Amino acid sequence: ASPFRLASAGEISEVQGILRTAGLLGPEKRIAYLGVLDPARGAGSEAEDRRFRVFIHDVSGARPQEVTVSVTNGTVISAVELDTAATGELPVLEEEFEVVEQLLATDERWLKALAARNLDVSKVRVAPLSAGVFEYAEERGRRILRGLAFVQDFPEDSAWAHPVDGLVAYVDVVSKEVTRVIDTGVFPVPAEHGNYTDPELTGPLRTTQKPISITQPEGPSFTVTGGNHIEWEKWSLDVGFDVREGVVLHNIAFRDGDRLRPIINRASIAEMVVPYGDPSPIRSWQNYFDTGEYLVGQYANSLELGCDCLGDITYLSPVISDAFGNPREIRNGICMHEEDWGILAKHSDLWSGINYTRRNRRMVISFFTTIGNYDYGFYWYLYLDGTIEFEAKATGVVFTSAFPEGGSDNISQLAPGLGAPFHQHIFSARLDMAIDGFTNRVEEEDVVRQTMGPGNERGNAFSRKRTVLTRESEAVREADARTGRTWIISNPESKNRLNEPVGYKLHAHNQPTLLADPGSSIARRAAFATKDLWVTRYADDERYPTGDFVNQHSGGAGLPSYIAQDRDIDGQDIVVWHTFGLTHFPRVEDWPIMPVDTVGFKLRPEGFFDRSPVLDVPAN
Amino acid sequence: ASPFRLASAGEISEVQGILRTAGLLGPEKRIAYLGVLDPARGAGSEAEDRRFRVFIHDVSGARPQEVTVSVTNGTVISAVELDTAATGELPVLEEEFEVVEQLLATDERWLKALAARNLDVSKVRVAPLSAGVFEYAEERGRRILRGLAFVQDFPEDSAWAHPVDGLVAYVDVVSKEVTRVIDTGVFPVPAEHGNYTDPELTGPLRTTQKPISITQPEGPSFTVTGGNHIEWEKWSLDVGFDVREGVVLHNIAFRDGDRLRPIINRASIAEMVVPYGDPSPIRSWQNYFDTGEYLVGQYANSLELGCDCLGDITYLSPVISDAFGNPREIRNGICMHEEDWGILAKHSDLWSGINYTRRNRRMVISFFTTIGNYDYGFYWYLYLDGTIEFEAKATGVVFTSAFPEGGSDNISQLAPGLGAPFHQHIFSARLDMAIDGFTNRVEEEDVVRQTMGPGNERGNAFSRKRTVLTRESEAVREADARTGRTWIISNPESKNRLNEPVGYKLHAHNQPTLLADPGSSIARRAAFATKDLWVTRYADDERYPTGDFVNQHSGGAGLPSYIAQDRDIDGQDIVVWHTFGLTHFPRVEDWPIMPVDTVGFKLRPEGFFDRSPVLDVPAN
Ligand SMILES: [Cu+2]
Ligand SMILES: [Cu+2]
Repeated sequence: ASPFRLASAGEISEVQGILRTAGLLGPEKRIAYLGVLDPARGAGSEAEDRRFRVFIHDVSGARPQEVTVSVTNGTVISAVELDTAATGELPVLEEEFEVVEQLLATDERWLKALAARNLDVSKVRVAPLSAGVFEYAEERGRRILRGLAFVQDFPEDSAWAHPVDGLVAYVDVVSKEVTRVIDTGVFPVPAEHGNYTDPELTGPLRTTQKPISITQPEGPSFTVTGGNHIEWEKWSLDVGFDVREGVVLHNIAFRDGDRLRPIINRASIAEMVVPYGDPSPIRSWQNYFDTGEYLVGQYANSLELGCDCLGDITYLSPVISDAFGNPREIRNGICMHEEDWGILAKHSDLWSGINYTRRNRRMVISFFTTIGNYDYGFYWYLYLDGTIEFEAKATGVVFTSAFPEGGSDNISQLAPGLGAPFHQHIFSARLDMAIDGFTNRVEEEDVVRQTMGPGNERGNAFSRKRTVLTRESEAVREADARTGRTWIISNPESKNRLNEPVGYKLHAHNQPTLLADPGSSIARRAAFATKDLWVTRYADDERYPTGDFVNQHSGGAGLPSYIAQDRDIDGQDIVVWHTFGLTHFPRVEDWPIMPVDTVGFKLRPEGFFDRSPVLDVPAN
Repeated sequence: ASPFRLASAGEISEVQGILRTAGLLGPEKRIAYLGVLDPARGAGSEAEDRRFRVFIHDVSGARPQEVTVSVTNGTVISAVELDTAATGELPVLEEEFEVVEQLLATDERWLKALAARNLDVSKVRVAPLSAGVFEYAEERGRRILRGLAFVQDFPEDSAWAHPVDGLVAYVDVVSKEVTRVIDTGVFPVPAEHGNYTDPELTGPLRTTQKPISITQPEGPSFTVTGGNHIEWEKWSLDVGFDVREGVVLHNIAFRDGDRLRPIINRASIAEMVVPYGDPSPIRSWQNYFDTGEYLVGQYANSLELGCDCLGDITYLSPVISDAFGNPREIRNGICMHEEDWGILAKHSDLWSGINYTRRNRRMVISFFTTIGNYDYGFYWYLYLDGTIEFEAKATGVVFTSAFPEGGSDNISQLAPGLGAPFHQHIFSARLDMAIDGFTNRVEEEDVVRQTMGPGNERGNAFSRKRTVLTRESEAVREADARTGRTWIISNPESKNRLNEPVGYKLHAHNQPTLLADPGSSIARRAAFATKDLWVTRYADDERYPTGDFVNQHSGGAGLPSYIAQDRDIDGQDIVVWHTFGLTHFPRVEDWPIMPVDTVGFKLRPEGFFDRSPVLDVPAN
């Protein structure tokens, strides 16, 4: 019944039949993206119209199309041919990955480079990686992948332990031509294995860990209705899933007494870029846009009870489409549970003799994805006190290279002859704000130091200042940890009982932003990553910080072009885009499989409530 | 047996007996501090000689004494008379707090001030606060407390809801004389109650929270031997307790195969300061040195099972001395338990076909203290992967004032007429490092951005730089979040298998440091708080960043005096002092009782191990 329900297998099958009958899904077509569209802005929108947006690829070389379908009326709403040399290529297809290694295996330059290094071609795995846009004019308008080679000594071997440095190949996966094979010189292939389930490497397994039993004897405190609507501890929201973005949170609201108060209309991680900082021509082109180029939702793991998710777990199994329009279920792809979160508030008062302690809890919504060697966990948290928090967890296997004799300023050594180039993992959170409604504004809050003198005779005073961001041209902001800079999203028309506008405060981790030179290709295509905070006026077609078609787009798409419109954002329908990330200089302890490292952000109420919202939590 | 065992009741009783026999603890004497001394540097030393340090106050006004005794030999080792006008007053005694309200209730100036406000003296509570050093010459060499008043409407009322602004009194607690009563004018006393257990303010309690049960059917995975020696998942340490610093960690080591490897010799929170930034003369003197002036261990709570500490809890009950030398047990004052901590490492490999998931856990050592309106939790965490983390949790009731008509730049409004002055909560971590032994050094690590051009033709490279701190004069460092700055403590004489010095990396939160003007009294007394990192050469008498006697002591002791020795710290026995804090602009949601906010730091291995140290964790 809800317009925000998860897509069903039936809806996807109905989309496939509609496209096929319209002549848009023949043998030479592939679906590169399929997803449901959000309802348009309308507080009276009640007529059910489930629409899907589809990117259709053509393997014979015809121009691709963007199609919008109504599953409701069974009609094609629009269909436009795309000029990819202008607006960018479609996302990478899972079936194009295997093609790279197959084509190189019969290419004579590739075989000769392998022969010089005495490598069996049957043992050489190729990582197929996105191409980017650099100085090669012949790749414009063509779908290119670039390949790096790794040796797999046997079928169960971890190939990441054995990079083949000095070698890279470019492949046109449409015409199936190897365009270039570049051999910069022979490097020894590192010999130690990295097999983290080999008893030879692990040693005897620990027998010292005792079980921790987390049970909910009366079931969980949250309810799920209509498939994906959660109610928990005065929170209300809908859990969506998109094949590009992954888990998406809709309609986050909080019941304050007898009022359901909106906070966030839509929350998602709308891009994620992994730029490498090794100047070697073998890797200086390497930049993953995991969300925009690869689609992180389509690689979500099925999550195992007790291993991946511990406690009383409620699962969602979302449906996506395969490349032919068949529905595919990601069984146990989203975990939902609550967990204890320690002390919430505590005071023992000498004067009143009252001793008071209450415990905190958080609601957790999570999924995990695997893109090649990397694995990323996406965690959304809701706390009793109104805090909302996101956390990314990075693990998997680091990407490797040779470690050069004489060292490197841009690569860490992990094992004899084995290196790991420096890189970053940078996320963009898109937060379509709705603090008590859609009339919102953003203020930047800095700490203000004061000088000893008149009115500050003892030199103890300090203060704070707030600056309203009024237009998009002034709403590109950077962090300043030294002055405790935060950002407040308020509703100037909804006041608390002290007649102050209600608000929420964004707390960033203040990690470094994109380190690449400003003139570089990655700084142009990942412009969002150069600044900590962006604010735009809402528009329904401004969805991703990097534009709709990220793969092999020349740059400038997404946020820099949106911001150029210089729209009013002072008491308007606005969207907050927060950049945050990890700068990873790999350490020996990250090898051969990396312990989790985390980064995130959180939002806390700032005069949104008239007093603490957890006074009604029982002692238990 | 172990020289780091907790002080026993018998030892404290013996100190009492020894001081009495020596004529140092007659009826007019009071114990203001009593603590066990750590063994001096020496592998062998005195078989065991348990020594105790005592500060002895005299209630007839005679000069106090610092005394060291050996409980083993039954002897006084040294006893020195203190000139408190020069070196500082002793910490505040618990029995002195009660003096203040009782003395004011008979003072004609105080009664006249309350009569002017139509207040009944029998309902006026006085918060007795540390005095600091300002422009009052008659206070030099006297023990002074300052009092701020709050109305309690009935015996169970929260007095913090009803501050009596415009009024402050100064009291000599030894001669029992009210030195000054200052009245800057009548403010309305805020009328709303702040009683967070009153059903009329909480409303009906929630019935929606279902139980979370956390059990360990085979018991915990750690062992406790010798009363306070912990072994847990390759970690080894001794948990100490001191009445000034609270929980102290000794001898933190990690068993790496055959070898027990030292990491940290002694870890403590060695000072904490809470400065207020309201320039009103009623409060511009307000700064708490909770550790140095009040002794935070003295006010440790007894922690309730299932409420304060949830799960399979092992308790320690430390023993301290009262003001007369009798042992007092802080029952269930320390909780110790292990917690599940989500995913440790995870990878699904396409090429090998192996799926791999491991879970993380942490060991938690915690205590809570209550000082007036404030409650602080101190948590130390040890993780499976070698990470060490500290977290402070701040809750309780915010300190209040009137909210002036027309507003304030230095005070938040919480309720009609009720204000909360801006303030900070700043901690100093003293980390006596011992990375694989005592030969250590600190490097400051910054990210290095690189310009596009020769050798970096695509503008993607970035790097890092490390700067060795070689002398104490250059070891006073500030954060730089923009350049990702961290600090590495390494042992230049212990190399990993890649022939690199083993190390640990300090990750700060990069919160603002002390905001007060550099010429202010608080900036001089809390000089440690103005910089993020200090490194000193180890010395037995350099224990606290503010010095031994903080109460009513001007600047001239502590970290700035230590650093002036300019000693060699490059490959020596060194101590890291890390400043970190919260800057608190109170919000409406902090009233009437504050939900927990947090700050901390962590240390992670950086080439300390030869590979990941958690390959031998089993799959459950
Ligand atoms: Cu990484
Ligand atoms: Cu505070």
